[PDB]
This record gives sequence, C-alpha cells and structure tokens, in this order.
Amino acid sequence: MENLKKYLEVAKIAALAGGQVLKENFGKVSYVDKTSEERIKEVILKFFPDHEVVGESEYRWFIDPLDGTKNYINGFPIFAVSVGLVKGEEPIVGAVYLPYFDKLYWGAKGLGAYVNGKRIKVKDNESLKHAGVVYGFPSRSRRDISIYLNIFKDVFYEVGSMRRPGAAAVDLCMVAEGIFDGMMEFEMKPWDITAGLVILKEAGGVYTLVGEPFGVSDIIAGNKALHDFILQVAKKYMEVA
Amino acid sequence: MENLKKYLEVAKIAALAGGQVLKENFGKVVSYVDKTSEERIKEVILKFFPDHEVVGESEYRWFIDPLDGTKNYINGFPIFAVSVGLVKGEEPIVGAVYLPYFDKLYWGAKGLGAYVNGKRIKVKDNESLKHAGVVYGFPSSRRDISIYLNIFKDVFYEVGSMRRPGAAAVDLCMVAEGIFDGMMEFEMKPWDITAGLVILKEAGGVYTLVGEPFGVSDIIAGNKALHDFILQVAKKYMEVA
Amino acid sequence: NLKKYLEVAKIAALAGGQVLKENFGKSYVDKTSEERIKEVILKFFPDHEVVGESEYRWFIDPLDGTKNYINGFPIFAVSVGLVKGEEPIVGAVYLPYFDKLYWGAKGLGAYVNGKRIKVKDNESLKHAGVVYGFPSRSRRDISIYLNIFKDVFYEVGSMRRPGAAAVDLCMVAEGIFDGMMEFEMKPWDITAGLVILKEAGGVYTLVGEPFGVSDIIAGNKALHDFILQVAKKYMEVA
Amino acid sequence: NLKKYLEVAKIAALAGGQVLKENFGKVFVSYVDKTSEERIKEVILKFFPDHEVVGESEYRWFIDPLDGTKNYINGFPIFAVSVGLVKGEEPIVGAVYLPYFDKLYWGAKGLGAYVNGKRIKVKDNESLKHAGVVYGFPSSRRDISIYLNIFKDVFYEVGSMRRPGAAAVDLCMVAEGIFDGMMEFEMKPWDITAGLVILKEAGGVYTLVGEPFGVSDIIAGNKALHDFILQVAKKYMEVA
Repeated sequence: MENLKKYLEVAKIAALAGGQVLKENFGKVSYVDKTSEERIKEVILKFFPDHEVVGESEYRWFIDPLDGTKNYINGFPIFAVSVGLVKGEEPIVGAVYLPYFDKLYWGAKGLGAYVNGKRIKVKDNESLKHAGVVYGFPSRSRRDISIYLNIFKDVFYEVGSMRRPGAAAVDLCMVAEGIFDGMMEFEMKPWDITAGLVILKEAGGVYTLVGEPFGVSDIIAGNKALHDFILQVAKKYMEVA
Repeated sequence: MENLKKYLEVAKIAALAGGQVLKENFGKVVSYVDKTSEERIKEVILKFFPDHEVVGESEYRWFIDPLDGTKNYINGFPIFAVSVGLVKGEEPIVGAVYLPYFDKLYWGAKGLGAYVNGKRIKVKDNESLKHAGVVYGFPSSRRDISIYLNIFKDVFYEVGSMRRPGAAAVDLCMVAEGIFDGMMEFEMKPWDITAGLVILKEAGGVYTLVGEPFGVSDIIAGNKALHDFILQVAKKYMEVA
Repeated sequence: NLKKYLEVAKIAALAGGQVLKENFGKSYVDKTSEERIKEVILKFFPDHEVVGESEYRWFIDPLDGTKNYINGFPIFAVSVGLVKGEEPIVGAVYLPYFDKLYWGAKGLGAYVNGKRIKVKDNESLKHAGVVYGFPSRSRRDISIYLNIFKDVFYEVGSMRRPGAAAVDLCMVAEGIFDGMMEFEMKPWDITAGLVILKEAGGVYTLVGEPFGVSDIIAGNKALHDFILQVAKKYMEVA
Repeated sequence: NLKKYLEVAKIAALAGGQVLKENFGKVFVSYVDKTSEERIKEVILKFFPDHEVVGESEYRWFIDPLDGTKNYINGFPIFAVSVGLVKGEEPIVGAVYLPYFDKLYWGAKGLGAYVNGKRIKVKDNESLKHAGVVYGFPSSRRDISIYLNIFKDVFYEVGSMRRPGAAAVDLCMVAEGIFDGMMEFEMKPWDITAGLVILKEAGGVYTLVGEPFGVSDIIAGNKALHDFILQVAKKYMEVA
C-alpha cells in the first residue's frame, strides 16, 4: 500500500490507453479487443514488470480490454475498458473507462470513488418501487435459464424499473455513481468485475459475491436496500455459501 | 397533404422545444418537467396548425410523448427522449424523436426518408440471428408475465444479444439507425411509438402492430429477418390478428 | 407576456440552430435558418416585427460566425433578441456545436442550459482575458483599431479573437472573459447578447447608433472601464 | 521503431491530458502543469529510459504539459497537451491532445496524420479571400509594430483571421483543414514540435524563422497561404 496512489494513476492510464483503441475504432468494425489488451498490458508491465496480469504474485491485475463487445460491434455506446488490481486476495484499485462518453471511473482502497474527478457515491433509497436495477445473464448458461427468469420475475415485480445495458463494468459504475440502486449479473469472470467492485465499495456500496471471487461468480451489488432484497430473492432458486 | 414538408419541420421544432425542457432539468433530483415539456410541444404545434388534434396522456392527429423513459430520466440514465408524430386520418406520416442528452434528432416523413441530425439512416442488412442485436421491453402487466418471459427466452437463445434500454421511442430510432436488428415492445400507447414508427418505416424497416394501432398495442419491428423471427416466436405464446 | 417572449426566443434560436447543425461540415443555411426563426416568432407574435439582414422588435442573426462556420471552426451561433421601444429585454443565443443555449430577460437573470450565470470579478488587469474583433475592410482606419489593440494588449493577461460577437458576449456573461471589444456592428449581432450580459451583472457601452452601425464595449466593471478608457483616446465616443 | 514511439506518444499525451481534464473548471495552475508534465515524462521514460525529455541523447522529446494556459485558467476550452519526438534534429513523432473536445491528433514521419483514428490533410485553397488564418504573438522581443504590420497586410487579403490562443491546437486545425494557415511569433520547441510533425504529414508546409530549438517564429499552412504570409513577413523582419 506504500505505492497505492502510483497503482491508481497507472490503472487509470492503462484504461485510457486501451480506451483510445476502442475510441479510434468505434463504428469501423475483434482485432480491437486484442489491440486494446496489448496497450493495457504494456503500460502495466513497464511500470510493474513483476506483477501478474489476468484476463481474456501478490499483485494480480484483472483486465477487460472491452466490456460490452456486442454493444460495441452493433454501435450501442454502452461499453468500456476495465482495469482492476488486487493485492493477495484483496481488490485495491479500480479503473473503468467509457470511451464513447469519455468518462473515467476510478478508485483505490480507502481513497474514494470518482468519475472524471468528481467524487461519487451510491444513492440513498429504501423504497423498492422507487428503485432502479440493472441485470444481466448469458445466452448459453452453465445454469438453467429458468432460474434466472424466476429471479428476474421476482425482483421485476417489486422494483420500480429494470434495465439490461449489456456491460457489467458499466452497470457497476452506474450503481457506484448512484444512478441505479443495484445490480445482479450471473456467471461473471474476475476481470469483468474486479475493477468495478473496488469502485462500488469505495462509493459506499454493498455486494455479495457468489462462487469463487476469481473463478466463475455471481454478483449482487448496490445500496443496502437492494442488495439485501436482490440477495433474498436470489437464493430461492439458487445456492449461496 | 401538400404540406408534408411543413409538418415535418414543425414536428422537429416541437421535439426540440420539449427536449430543451428535458435537458436543462436533467440531473436536478414531482414531474413538473413532463408537464412543461408537453406544454411547449402542444404550444408549438398549435400555433402552426390550430385545428389539428393533439393526443397523448379532426383529420390530423399529433401523438406526442413529452418524456419517453421517465424512470431513466429520474435516475440519471441517458436513454430518454421526446416523440412527436403526425397521423393523417389513419396513416402515420411524420415522425420526430429527440434524444436531449445526445442532442440527436431522429426524423422522417412518409416517402421522404429517415434521418439523424442531418445524416440519412437505414436498418441493417444482416439476416444471421446469432449476430443479430435485439432490444425489448414489457411492463411490470395486463397479461401474464410468463408470456413475456416465454417470448424472451426463445429469442434470447437465437440472437447474438438482447438489451432493455428502457425507452421504446429510442429503441425504435436505434433500430431505424441500424444499431439493433429488431425491437420488441409490449403493451404500448400510440404516443409511445407513432413517431418512431414513421422513422423506422422510412429507414426500410418492417413491423407488426398487435391490437389497435391507436389503442394499447404490442410492436415487433426490425429488418426482415428479425421481424419475421420475433413475430413467429411471439405467435407461439400469444395471439396476433 | 414577459416570460412568454423568452420561451419563444429560445425555441426560435433552437429552430434556426438546428439548420446549422444539420449542415455543419458540408447561405442556404443562413436563409433557411432565419426562415425558421422569423416563422416561429411571427407565429407566436404576428404583431411583432422582425429585423436582421412596432414597440416590439426582434433582432436576429440566423448565423453569427459565418466564416468560422464555413471553415469548420465550432465558434458560431444563432442570435434572437427582442427590444421593446428602445430597450433590449429578451435574448437567446444558441451554439449548435456545443449544444449550449444562452438566455436571459430583464429582471429574470442570465442562463445557459438551465444554469444561472454571472460575469467574473477582476482585481488585477494582468489577469483579465479579453475578446476583440474588427472588420478587414472597415469604415474606420485600421490604424485606430491597432492602437486600441496595443494599449489593451500591453495591460491584460490575454486577448482572443474567436470570431463571433454573439458568442463573445455570452462568454463574458458566463464569466469566461472579463470583457470584449467589437467594432462596426449591426443590431442583430449584439442585441440578444446584451440582454444576457446585463442580466449576468455586466456593464457595457454602445458607441454610435444602436439599431444601426455601432461599436460595443462590454464586460465586468474593470475591463469595461479600461477598454472604454483606451477607445476614447483613438476615436469618437459620447 | 516509429510505431512504438507513436503509441507511447499518444498514451503520454492522454495521461497528461487526464490531469488537465479532471482539473478544468477548478479555478490551481502550477499544480496542473507540473502534474501533467510529471505524468507525461514518466510514461515516456518508462518505455524509453534512454531518451531525453525537454520543455518548460539522439532522441529528444519536446513536451508541453499545458498549451493554452491562460485559456485553461479562464475556462475557454481551447487548450492542449503536446508530445513530440525528435531524432537527431528532425521531428518524427507527434501527439497533441485536446482534453475538452476529447480529440487526439497524431502522426509520425511517413505514416500520416490523424485525429482520433481519422486520416487528416490540409485544405485546398484558391482565393486568399476564402482563406482563414489563425495568428498570435507575445505581450515581446520585437516591436509590436513589426508584427502588427505583418498582421495588417495579411488581414487585408484573407477572408478571416482568428486568435484561439494555443499554438499546438492551431497547428492541428491547419492540419485538419479548418484553417489554411497560421502565423505565430516567439515560439519554443515544446510549443510546436508535435504539431509540426502532424502538419507535415497532413501535407502542410512550414518555415521556421530563428532557432528551431531556441526562440523562433513559425509560418505554417497549406502551400498557398504559407507562401503568401511568408512574403509579407520578410517584408518586415527579413527571414533568412
């Protein structure tokens, strides 16, 4: 933690470096996915050769060169680059950049959560009918779809509104910014969420990780209210330990 | 209707009138906004055409949506719009939809084409389902939710991706713009889709309206491929006539 | 009908600005623009008069920054101002590229997209920023403007020539620039901007014939007094 | 190795631009400038430890942490970060970032000039009366008159003349085809080196009067305007 602030500024530059690849290529197009990754990898390693990078010790950078690929290929502006860092098992730094909006979300353990310099935080709201929730799950799941459909139906009925933007890292950043009350994505990878979670926690959010935090996981995050409720419902059709 | 041109130009201005209310109030944590936007629109339309009828909540009928995507707008999510559509008798002839946050004005008129801020648009060519992008939306409902979950899962298994942005007028413009192959909206009002529908049609899109075009309806629109696919699936779980 | 003239001015500017927006990066524009502006105005106030290249006059610039617009420089706007008798009371200046709408009305304050604005404070002249402008083929001798330019140049921190008076007035109003100096002006290029600047707590002096060819010196008290100080040394005033 | 120098350059500009970006509007200055400078110099030296950084060997980087300082402090969006690479005495790499507009101009010798992954080129001109020129000079080492005379003669011939207040950005707008040319006096290497590479690869022409790596005056634009505003200059200050 002696160079936490140096890790942060490096995470931010890495996200921007790969975010520029997404920027220059938007609307023109998978070579982008690899070019963004190389750039991110280059920045991290030149600064910290010894660290390990994961995607696709005591310092593991979990990166997502392009979160929201399908949206990116179709032209839907909800996509980003995610750059998270974890010491041992503890996630300590997060950087998520939204190229199309030129919005850079970031945060470090105990240092706060920000978006382009402005401090952010999850919103205050108990009321479920006044709440907004984003969600997401795969098309060819490892788990039966019906389960996800049943969980959806239950929250959908109590919540004020639900949205499926198509990019976990962004969903995580909008919850941390106080736009959406909570989220719930299933069958996630560490690089999909690591950076976003750090930011969410620093913005004062709560979250339950189901499964191996660095393997395949499920995530239920948001303010106190939605987290407990999405979690309650989430365990009627599946198991949590 | 020799004034199509004038009708179009008025629709656009009116959408800009209401959109201005939506943009300068965005972010300011009661929906006096919606009422004010509506007031500006009705006002513009009725100074140019005093005898035309304006619908939303007698040969020419203007269907207007002062605020498509209320939930998103309140929460701080960019996907919201204002729609202004003109119907002569029964035929939709002019459409204008404005995305204030993006300062994007989608417009079109019968036989004159579809446009977005000056550039001509059109639906995409692809007929491959696994590559297709689809947007959907059903309310939280008049009919049993199971029906929507059933139509969703099926399409979900075939298409490349599915999104729920939360504002039908925008879903229609993005389909018209060729970002999404198709859209799927259930239990709509005429002022939710009339404008976006004119636009979609001029972009070369195909669509199926279920129920009374000027009463509660369901809309399935997109390129040929997706419209044929979504419609066929829907017909397995619900009635269309 | 005070709050009503303002809403119409805003919609009129937006209407004309939309034309500029659709064609940016390509006079049909200028013509089409004023066409939309006068049309919206006369639809809401058939008794009012429109002017712009009856106790209620609207001075409009369908496209301020024509040259910038043609080159692809983002500095350009639409200007819609209203005068009652001889007093500027309502103004709207829209900048299509930045999607920023500046508006104001006597007693109601100045705004830019729903945000209230005000001119800036100045303690040191060498910290001030000034925007200026004069024509290439001018009625006055360029020597006069060069003298005015130097004197002001040596005293302030910076001087900029953006190319759109209507936009210069607005930037002084928002407190980006301490003040401006624009010479050989027409009423439709500055009326809407003046209303906005004054409601932003600004000061200004018109030289010549308002609603005619004039000069304009505007900004916070400090720069206005200084720019006017210099001007008086090389030319006519009152 | 040009390709690797260019990618690094873009990143360096972006990094320093981020500082400028998250501090724009917040009425300090030395802090932003210095913080931006430190981030740019760090990235460069990280990929090329042997290179030399300059501004305020066989491979020198001329960087401007914040071009358009006064504009930046005032809140006028015309400002940027300039990162240029020089091999020997020749400008070979250039990256100019405009944080506010989120536009990144870039180029490398023999590779072309771009803006956010968009190939750019100077505009074609015929009539001087249709030309647009950006100018600028310090408040100076030469008698203002000299510059005012040059400005005056050009002013009389072209359609328009603007003074945005940021050389780096100026050179990029000429490269993009917005302005036909620009004249700027009393320049430093870090102010124009990046823009120069970008301009030249956009098919532009420029003349450096003075010491390229010292204090200099720059005449740059397409062929037309460059020749024209070069004629006028040597009519008042006698370029070599």
